[PDB]
Parts: sequence; C-alpha cells; structure tokens
Amino acid sequence: TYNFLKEQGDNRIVRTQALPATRGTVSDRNGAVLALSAPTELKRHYPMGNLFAHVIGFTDIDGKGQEGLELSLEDSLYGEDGAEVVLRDRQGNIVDSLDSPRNKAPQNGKDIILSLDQRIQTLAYEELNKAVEYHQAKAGTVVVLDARTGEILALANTPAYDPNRPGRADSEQRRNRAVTDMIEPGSAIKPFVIAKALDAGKTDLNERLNTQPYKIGPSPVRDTHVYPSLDVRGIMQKSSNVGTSKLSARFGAEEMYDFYHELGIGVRMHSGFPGETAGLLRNWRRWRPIEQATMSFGYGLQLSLLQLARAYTALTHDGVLLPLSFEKQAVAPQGKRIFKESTAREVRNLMVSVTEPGGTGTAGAVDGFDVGAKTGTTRKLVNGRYVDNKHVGTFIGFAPAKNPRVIVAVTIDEPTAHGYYGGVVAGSPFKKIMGGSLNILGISPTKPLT
Repeated sequence: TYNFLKEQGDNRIVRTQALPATRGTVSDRNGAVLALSAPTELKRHYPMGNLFAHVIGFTDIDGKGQEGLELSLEDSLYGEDGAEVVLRDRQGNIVDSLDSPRNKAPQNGKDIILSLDQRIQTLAYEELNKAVEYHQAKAGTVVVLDARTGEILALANTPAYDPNRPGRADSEQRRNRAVTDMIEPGSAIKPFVIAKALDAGKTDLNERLNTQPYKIGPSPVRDTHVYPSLDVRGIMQKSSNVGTSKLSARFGAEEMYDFYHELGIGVRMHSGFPGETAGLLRNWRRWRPIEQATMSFGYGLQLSLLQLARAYTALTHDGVLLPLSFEKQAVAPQGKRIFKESTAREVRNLMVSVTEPGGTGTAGAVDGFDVGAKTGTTRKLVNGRYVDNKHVGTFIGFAPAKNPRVIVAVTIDEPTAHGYYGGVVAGSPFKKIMGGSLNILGISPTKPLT
C-alpha cells in the first residue's frame, strides 16, 4: 500500500535521480543557432558542423566545456543540475516520489549571442580553404573584425574538425591558430612605426629621407630595390625597410618598447578565448640598434593574428585601440588612445597606396573601394630557428579606407604551390572575403565599378 514507509528490498530501491540542467545555447549575432543541447542526460549539437569549430570548441561526455568558448564560458553556460529522491523497482519504474530537502529543480544555463556573423563566417571559411588547397599550404587563418566596434565578425582556421565528433580530431586540427599561435608580423607592423613618427612630429608629409641601404655597424639594412629617397607615402607604398627603420631610429629603445607594448605586443590579450599566446616582446634593456631596426620591419617580435587584427583598430577607430569582443555589443567599448584622430586619418590615406598601381599589395584591391593594406612573407620559425622550404604569408587591411567598417586579416602557412608572397597567396582570399563582407553588410561603393 504505502511503499514509501517500507524497508528497501530487491523491488523497492531509494534512488537519487538527476534532473539535468539545459546547457546555454550559442547563437550568431542574428539569431542563428550554433550550439544547443538535446535529451538522449543531455547531448550537445552543433547544427553548422565544422563552421565555428575553433571558436565554440566542444564539451566532454559529461557536458563540461573542454575547448573554445565551451570551456571559457563554462560557468554561465552549464547552469545547475537538480535532483529528486524516488522509490524505484528493479525494472526502473518510479513507484514513489519522496519528500526530501534534496529535491531541487534544475537552473538552465545562460544563453550567449556571439558577435560573429554566419554569413561572413561562411564566406571566410570557403575562401580560406580555397586558398589553402590551391597553394597546397599546411594551414591558414582568417579574422574579420568590425573596424568601429572591435567585434569579431568571423574567425576560422584550417585544418578544422567536426565538433560533433571531436574524438578523431588531431591536436593540429583542434588548435585555434588565430589565438594560440604567434607569428612575425613582417611588413604588417610598418604602418604603426610610420604613424608613431608622424604622431610625435618626428616627421611629416613632405620630408624626403635618404633611403639608400646602410649599415648598423656590421649588419646591413637594405630594401628589395635601391630607392635613393622617398617621402612618407613612398615608404608606405614601397614597404621600405630602410625608411621604416630610420623613422623608428628617431625614438629611444624604451619609447619604441612602450609603444609595441601599448599595441598589445608581448602580453596576453585576455579576449576571453582559452589558450591565448603571450607573443614575444624582448625587454628593451637588451636591444642593440640593429634589433630596434629589424623590429621596426616586424622581425624579432611576435603576436597572434587576432592581436595583429586588434592593433589595426588603432588605425581604423581614429587612433583609439579597441579591446576585441566575441559577444554581441550594443555599442563600441571604450578604448585606449594610441594616436591622434588627425594622424590615424592621414595614415589610412597613406595605406591606400599599397593596393593601387605602384604599391606592394595590388592583389588585395577591391572593386569599387579604397583599401588600405599591408602584406608580406616571413621565413617560418620552428623553435627559435629557421627552416628551409617554409614560409608564412600574411595580408591585412580595411575598407572603405576613408571611413572603415571591416578589417580582414589572412595568413597562409607553408604555401607549397603557385607562389610564396603574401600579396598573392593571402591577397586573393583577402580580396574575396573583403568584397563579400562589404556586400553582406550593405556598404555602398565609394567609386564606380571598373
């Protein structure tokens, strides 16, 4: 009759039964579901497969975050499991619900709206893969940012994996390269050096400097071609190592160090993503003049592609460096003033000349727009030393150049076929991703289509 009152037997077993919380859902900025849980316990589903593989990561068999945003957001995503005490029989039938202070309802996890746009993510995914496959590269990465808010609109690496089946996935497939890997920025750092020299009035628009190759003691500093003299525009346009290192040489070692530091080089971003690289910025007290010089053209210091993309917000957001967001923002976060509005505006105008006839990155030109960009290729560093065959090409820029809306950054790792230069290998995916992104965002061309 009253089973609850009786001694336990083989046919009446007191059981504490889990009432599992529903894990938070992850969405794109427009409402599209990217991660959700379904009963089986609960099971995690990524409807879009490998598209947001690195950003979102995965959970373990117990519904705990293991990698990506699943790991770093674990606290608000999980919720709180509930429980109830029941009397069951040997088949598992609930015979009685038992009075207990242990009976608790579950609290579902909190839902997250990412700042990322699946339209832009798709476009970045497809073009990245096309470039990697064509150039027979080992790997690649793309970051797309909102140039005014610092919101991440897209972030993909290849090779990737299906987060619905993370068990077969390699270490190399699982690595979120945009956030975990530091690279030499090479030519990509140059606009910052030029911007600094302009900002502090160490140079101006119409100074012509001697850009002949020279020596810092024994070690030579040269360009690809001899340019007797160039103005600041020429230095930008031709990506002159000589002009850049000379401009940098007008500041002390400490002052250049503080600057690279304020740009985010050599510390963790604290973006909220797990496994962030700290990068590399050697203590200024150890710099010789040659080292200051090679740093000025992007050797001897390192940062992730995500850090590089972020530094570009100082150029696009009128001299104010923005923190990045993976979460949808109502409004631009407060940033840190790096250059005057006046300087950034001038420097954006200068960078347009790298993508026009005469510049070093004409392949990143987008029909109907002025694009400011830099591009280059460095030899790959494998444990503080160089390999033989192996290069890393990068292309980064923004549009519309006068009033920027989008930053796109692409890196291609170990291209093997059909070129080595960043301007070609990372330039076409840049071009397609940029143009597609401007179109998705409803941004009007500023000049007629050729």
